[PDB]
Amino acid sequence: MKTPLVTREGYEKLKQELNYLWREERPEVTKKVTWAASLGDRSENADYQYNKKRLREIDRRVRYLTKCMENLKIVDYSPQQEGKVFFGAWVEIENDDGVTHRFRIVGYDEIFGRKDYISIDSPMARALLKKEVGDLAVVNTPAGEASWYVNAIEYV
Repeated sequence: MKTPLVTREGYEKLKQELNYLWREERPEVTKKVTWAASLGDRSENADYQYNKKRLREIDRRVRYLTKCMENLKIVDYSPQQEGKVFFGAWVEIENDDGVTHRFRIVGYDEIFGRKDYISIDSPMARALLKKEVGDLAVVNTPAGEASWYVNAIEYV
């Protein structure tokens, strides 16, 4: 349920974050918690407490990111082996009443609505994983029963 593969692009980000976190926001957060204490009482002060949390949360991701950088795996792959869906592949799919929605498959670690918003350890990513330019893919979930048609695969 935890997958190491990560795009080259996505890698740059993870690095970027740890950078922004340790060099740019840790300074900001620690600085406020400072004044907070100088300013007064611990409980009634909401900013002393809020900032303590964001700093606990901040150093937390700092920890996670750091380890995922070393254990993550990059998938530098271009158009040569194409046709089949597997990774970093922008896929288009169809619904009978007309539901059309795009998506490229990339890892959960760093996915946001920015580059591609589908993780590989995901149902759709599983069904659609390796299927030709026009197969009939299925997906199941609690109330979710679903049929989809693979339209086009674009790797760029």
